[PDB]
Amino acid sequence: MNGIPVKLLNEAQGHIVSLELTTGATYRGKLVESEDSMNVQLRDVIATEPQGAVTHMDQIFVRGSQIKFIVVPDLLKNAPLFKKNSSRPMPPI
Amino acid sequence: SKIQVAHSSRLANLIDYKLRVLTQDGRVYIGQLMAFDKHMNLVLNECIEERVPKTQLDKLRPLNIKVEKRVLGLTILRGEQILSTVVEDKPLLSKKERLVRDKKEKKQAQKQTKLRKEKEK
Amino acid sequence: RPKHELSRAELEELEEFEFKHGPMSLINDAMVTRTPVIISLRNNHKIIARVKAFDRHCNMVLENVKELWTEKKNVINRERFISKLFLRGDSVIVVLKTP
Amino acid sequence: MKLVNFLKKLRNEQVTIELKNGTTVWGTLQSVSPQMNAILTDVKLTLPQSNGIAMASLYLTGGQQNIASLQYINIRGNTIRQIILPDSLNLDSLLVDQKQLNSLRRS
Amino acid sequence: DKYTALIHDENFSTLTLNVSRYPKSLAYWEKLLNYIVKASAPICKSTEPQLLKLIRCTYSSMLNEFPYLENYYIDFALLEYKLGNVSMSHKIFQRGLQAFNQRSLLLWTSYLKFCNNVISHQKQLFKKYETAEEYVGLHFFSGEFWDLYLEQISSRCTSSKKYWNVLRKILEIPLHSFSKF
Amino acid sequence: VSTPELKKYMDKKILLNINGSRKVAGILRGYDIFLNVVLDDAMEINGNNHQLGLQTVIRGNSIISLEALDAI
Amino acid sequence: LSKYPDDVSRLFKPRPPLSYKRPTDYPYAKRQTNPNITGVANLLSTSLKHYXXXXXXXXXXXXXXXXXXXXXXXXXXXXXXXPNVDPHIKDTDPYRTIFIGRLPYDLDEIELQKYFVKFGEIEKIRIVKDKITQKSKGYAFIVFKDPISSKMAFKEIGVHRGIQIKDRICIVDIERGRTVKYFKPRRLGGGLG
Amino acid sequence: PVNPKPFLKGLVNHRVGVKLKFNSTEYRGTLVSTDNYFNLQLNEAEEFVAGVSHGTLGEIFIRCNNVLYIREL
Amino acid sequence: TRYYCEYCHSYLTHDTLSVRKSHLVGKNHLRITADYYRNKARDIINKHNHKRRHIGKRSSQNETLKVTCLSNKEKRHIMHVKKMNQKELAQTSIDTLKLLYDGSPGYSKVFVDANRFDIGDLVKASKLPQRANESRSRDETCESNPFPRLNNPKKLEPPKILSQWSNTIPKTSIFYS
Amino acid sequence: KAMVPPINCIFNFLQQQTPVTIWLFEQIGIRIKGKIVGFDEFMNVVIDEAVEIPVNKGTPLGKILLKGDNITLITSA
RNA sequence: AUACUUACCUUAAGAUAUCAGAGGAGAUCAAGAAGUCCUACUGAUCAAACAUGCGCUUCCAAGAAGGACGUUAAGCAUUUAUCAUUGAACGUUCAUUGAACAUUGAUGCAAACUCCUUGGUCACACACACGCGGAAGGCGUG
Ligand SMILES: [Zn+2]
Repeated sequence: MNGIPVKLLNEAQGHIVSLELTTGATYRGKLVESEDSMNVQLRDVIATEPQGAVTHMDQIFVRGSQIKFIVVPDLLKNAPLFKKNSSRPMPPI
Repeated sequence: SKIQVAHSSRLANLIDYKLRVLTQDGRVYIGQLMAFDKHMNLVLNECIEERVPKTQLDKLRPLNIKVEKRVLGLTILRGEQILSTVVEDKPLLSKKERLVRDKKEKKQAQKQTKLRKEKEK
Repeated sequence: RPKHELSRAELEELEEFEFKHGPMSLINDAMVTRTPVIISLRNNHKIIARVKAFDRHCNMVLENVKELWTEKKNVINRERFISKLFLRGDSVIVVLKTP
Repeated sequence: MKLVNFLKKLRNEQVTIELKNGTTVWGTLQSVSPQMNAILTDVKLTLPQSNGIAMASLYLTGGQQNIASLQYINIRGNTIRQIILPDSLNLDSLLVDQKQLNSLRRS
Repeated sequence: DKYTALIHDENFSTLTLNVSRYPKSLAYWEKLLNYIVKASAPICKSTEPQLLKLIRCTYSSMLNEFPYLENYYIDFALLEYKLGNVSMSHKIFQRGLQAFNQRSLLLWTSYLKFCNNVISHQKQLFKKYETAEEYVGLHFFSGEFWDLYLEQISSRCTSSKKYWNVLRKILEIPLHSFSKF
Repeated sequence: VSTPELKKYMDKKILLNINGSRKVAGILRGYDIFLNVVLDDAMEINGNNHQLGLQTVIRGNSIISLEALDAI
Repeated sequence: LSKYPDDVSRLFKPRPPLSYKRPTDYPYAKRQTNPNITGVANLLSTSLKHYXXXXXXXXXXXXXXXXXXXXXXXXXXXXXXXPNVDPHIKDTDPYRTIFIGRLPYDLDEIELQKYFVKFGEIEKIRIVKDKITQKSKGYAFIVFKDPISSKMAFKEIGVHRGIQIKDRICIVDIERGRTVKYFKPRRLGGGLG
Repeated sequence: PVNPKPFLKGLVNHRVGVKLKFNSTEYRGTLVSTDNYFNLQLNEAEEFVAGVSHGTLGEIFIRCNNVLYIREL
Repeated sequence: TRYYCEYCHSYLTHDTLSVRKSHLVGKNHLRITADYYRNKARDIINKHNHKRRHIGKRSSQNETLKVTCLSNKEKRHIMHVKKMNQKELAQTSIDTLKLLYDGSPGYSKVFVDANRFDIGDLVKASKLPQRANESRSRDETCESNPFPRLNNPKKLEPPKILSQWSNTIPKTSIFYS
Repeated sequence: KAMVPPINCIFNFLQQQTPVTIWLFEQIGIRIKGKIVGFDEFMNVVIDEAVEIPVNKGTPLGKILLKGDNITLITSA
């Protein structure tokens, strides 16, 4: 399945992220819902074109394979996904 | 940088090191890797991203280089648009300290499972 | 037939039969009869060499590699001898085989 | 039948690597990954005569002061274009592929 | 079609006559407002460009008819913002500030809370706060302006030194909510 | 594997930026697991306009992003 | 804001919007690889200027194993062409022979009689041995006097196929060396079970 | 009605034409064989640099990647 | 297959999109979630630095000053007071301009929080599902409140003051109300 | 209405045999116009009566197995 | 906590060293398969962990390293601050109409101050040659 980083992207739902795209566009806004395939949907999006302008989308849906990176907020530095030793409470049967 | 990186270590051994991962654009990300995956999606804590400008690139040609850094902090970079990663700083806490820390984490985890077994009773 | 639908452990043989009697029969010929082939690559590097192995991915070991390209700015054609090479099939555009 | 296993027989061997960018890399293989993420200690890496993206990607990797001498470089598989083996090595030994042999006995 | 549907409705025409007979009657112009926007759709870029030019020119005649309206400066600048055209929204609040000869705090705090989200370039963005600060910092109920500025300069800088400067600048000023600072 | 969450945009006028400067505005008639997109009344906007026929379908490789021009 | 107020306001309190300026890469219109690609047909001269070919020798190492496998299979088929003339097999009826295998080594032939006389009178018995070791191999051929007790000895409920002859379960067949159309032994690619 | 694999099966033994991704280069030869990944093996091919022949190639192998389309002549 | 929820410490027997959405919107998940994030921050603020403090090696040390310790009950009390006060100073915002522009013609489009058009569609969409049992909007014009001082508004609130220095105020204001 | 997914739309678009302005990936790509005679899952599309027209005297091409990835966009002209 | 109701969902596969023999699965056809599979069997190589060494090698105190998402600072130099249509005057200027961040910037060159975080500010000794416990890696042995 997923692996740690896209699990983090599944964690940072509804919080102010910033995306660069491969075009150089860095969308920024609240993260409505990410998928496992890194297609991410965003709201109140403020966009920076490659030309240097800035605009405001309301409701964007950027495809995963043109994301350059994504920045989540800082606090997720401390996240239970990163805990190397948290033991599993008897998986279901 | 005289850092003397571990001659038999790969990604999982490189954890919590300060990396200098480099991309297809030629942008550099600098920060603590805290996780990777199969596709080499990295997280990068406290990350700073540096470019060279097109103009400073002329000075880079065959020296002091005005690299442009923006600060991306906790970012989570992708395995598609990267090139290669190297290691820039060793982590904060040494091998004995990391080892004792992992011991304490495991003891606390076993204890939390004992508490789950107690609440289950 | 669909790829999951083949089976486990047929799948290797079905690839090998695809190798012997498919489009691969030029790289099949080149390794068994050791004739030199001419690989054109995406970065203008013409390569004249003899083939040691094949891949599903067309990863190709090449032995006694001639390589040759074209610096167009005028033109200096530059050549390099590289004796033992392992070439990924992504760069490989067209494999031409001389008789 | 994959040939990465070939490279897996090449730990502690000294190769060069030319990348899809145009970067040339000199330094031993410590290992290689399934999808050919090749990790390389004791690199010094060079850029032949130029590509500006490659100029940036060269300088920015530290210790540039155009040979850049680096302790340890992981290289992603889809960046490795071609890889030049040492000529001392005998290909007749390595391509035998004990897995492919066993599969011939498995048939 | 909803543009022309707005035209051919008789309510708009009667109320339009009511208003254009009487400029400085605000309460007529408020019904003019409410009819245009509430009769329009949820306002996005999908709406008809004629209707959007109508709302822009409507508030422009409003704002140049009653230049001391803080809330309708904010309403035009934000409604104009939701469409997009960020550069125009900057021009709008700056037209408002130029109408208040760059004073009176409400346009400032809302322009600036807006300007946090839009403008990215730190030296300049703090310079904009500084030009704001010498005009409306000393204002008596200006606590929200400073609280904005202090939380902000805590967010972007790494050295605390720039933040201590402003803390030592606050307490001299007789603010209303001095005591939070 | 997962089909995308364009269900909110199911009938609403969207604007793809296709590829880097192509910008196509239509109504989202369909989506598959690859983000291949069926648009109705595609009207390619150059910064001049050009209409693109009744129905169209656009490759989910070429599609970079899409905005909801209609309100939700 | 999102669903709960406290940490969405205070704790997360995300990043400043980030400073933008001019990129280095190419702004989509020119992302190209190499549209000026080579025109190979010139190089058909230079291979003549390239002018032997080195021995491959690894496909030879696999081809040795493949050729040895085909040669051992052919030696098998040569043993397949090379059971009426055989003197160990008695020219009785094939339908009245019962084959036993999986036999314990120390099993005496009188015990083999004793387990087998229950159904019919036994005509003759050949337990198969090595000719160089003279260890009992572990299988034997019985002809009774009738076919019907050979068949009742083939029908196995409570009896032979599953009987514990010298603390081991044995296996009990009709003789198929003479009877069925395509039968090859273990040496010849065949054998049963 | 027809799919790329039936058209490609029926394409075998014909003077085919192949536009690569790049428009600089096109190969006119007789199609020999094709896999499920649509790799192309051909015979006595003919180059066309932006349309004009720079030579006759022989038996030739294009990867499935670089070819923009294949046509039947 | 199994989706372990690290907060809830429960499993999802087979991952799919809908059970993920329904779980991450679930109130149990949000509660344990919020507890955890608050918890990590209060741990990191509580956790003392305890640096190595590499002590250097050194006449003019003639002056000696008295330290001031406290009782363990006094320590615990003043720490509790500081905890409560940090928690206040973080949470508190400044109202004023809401209470200042109360009567305004466009107060009820601009400060009433989802009539602003910019953040406006959020608070309708950010409204939680209201499955359990049990706005001054744009309609407001000038002629709703013609004359605000007819129907008595409350006065401007008197400004707040540190209780630590509440003893040092001007006694006996000029001009009694 | 209902959903019109791309696979079913191109099949409907294949039955109707309406003309097609099909586009390509980048600046090299030449706008092909034809009639679809069939497709696959990999969007390799055999197109009939092809006319290629350069980017802004279109020349015919016959019938074509067009490769999947190079396609940007199907339209009905 | 328990009950009830609703909504959603219920299985990708395989392997965990590798090679060669000892024995087994004592191989269902007239003495025998070939192979393949297993193993507290043995032998060889490899991987991981732990321990020990290496008279291993390198780094550890007003300054040195790193940073400033700070200033001096509008320091100095350079460049740029829309298009289309119509009218008028001698390509330019002005006016009207329609369409779509920032000059105190941006870019280059530095230089200085201030500030920040880290480190064995160890033990020994303060002298005229040609030490233990730290941190990081390499090699060897078990
Ligand atoms: Zn949960």
